[PDB]
Amino acid sequence: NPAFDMKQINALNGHYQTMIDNGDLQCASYMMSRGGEVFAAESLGEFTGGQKEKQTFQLDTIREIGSLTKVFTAVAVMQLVEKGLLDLKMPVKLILPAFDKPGFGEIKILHLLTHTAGLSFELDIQKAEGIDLTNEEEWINYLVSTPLEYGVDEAWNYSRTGFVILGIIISKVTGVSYEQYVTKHIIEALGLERTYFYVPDTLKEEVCVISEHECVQLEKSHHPYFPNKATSGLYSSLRDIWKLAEMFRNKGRLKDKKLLGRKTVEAMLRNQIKPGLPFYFFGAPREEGGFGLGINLWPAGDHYFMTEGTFSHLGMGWCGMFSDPAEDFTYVFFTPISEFHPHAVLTPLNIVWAGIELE
Repeated sequence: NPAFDMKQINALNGHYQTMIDNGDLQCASYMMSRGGEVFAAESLGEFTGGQKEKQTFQLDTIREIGSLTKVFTAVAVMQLVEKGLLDLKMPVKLILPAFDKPGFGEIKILHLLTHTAGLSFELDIQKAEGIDLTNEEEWINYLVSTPLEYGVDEAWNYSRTGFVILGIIISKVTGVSYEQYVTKHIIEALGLERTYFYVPDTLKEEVCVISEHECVQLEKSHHPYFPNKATSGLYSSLRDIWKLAEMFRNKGRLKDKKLLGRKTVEAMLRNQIKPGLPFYFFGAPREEGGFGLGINLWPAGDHYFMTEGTFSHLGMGWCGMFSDPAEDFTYVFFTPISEFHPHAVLTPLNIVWAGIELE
């Protein structure tokens, strides 16, 4: 009825379990659905941050989603476009007057959402002495004192700072904090039950941590060097990231809950990058690839088994959200691991899509 070859579930479980058994990572979990109905989900392994004995990784374990936070930021921006409070062709300087200067004055909201604003990947916090980088105005002023790496619409260059700026813009036009906005209008609005910018004290013991850094950050109430958590920092769960992916696949709604109109989602899932633009990632050139309004359209097609049109975002940590509208199919996963490893993060997608059968 899901029309899925369950021998591929056995293969998927053994793949993750083998990496766990060999010490490549501590734990892994996944959730997969057809037509909005989860038919396979599993959690494997155990976790420890180093300070207590290993704990079983469960399907409802809370885990930081890293880069996947940017997808929440993208939805928030687009909700404000639906309200008429933002237009993607607005120059950033219209909202943040510090951008009213050469170079920065050409950046439009659309550029930030598509990683084409010319911003570098990161800001060097080591050179911000005497600046409180958790203060919005001090962070913006530091940002605009640092040279742009490219002009606008010259390159796709994945940028953390682009989405911090989007968080500030969200706060400025709504009159609440970025986190308050997303919590009300996306997290609560979609019925996400284990998703938090800051995990309640009573639930912190149910959070997967695999390193000293993660333990320390779980106890903090702010991001260490950004004024918001719009680029990274959300904690979530499989089911909640599954709901987010399904919301996109269903073009903006999940049963009775509606976050976006269908025409808005169609725009978000359409390639927005000028063809021929070079792609850079963390300094290195990357294969061209479609990119939507904060949503990745690669990997898809080509030698992958995911159908062209599959949309996704990976999250540092690592985790991932993949949804293939042509097969009514969604796969979300957590592979907590200290360093990206394609055998853990990407190769399992082959196993999964190879099990899809004709409905």
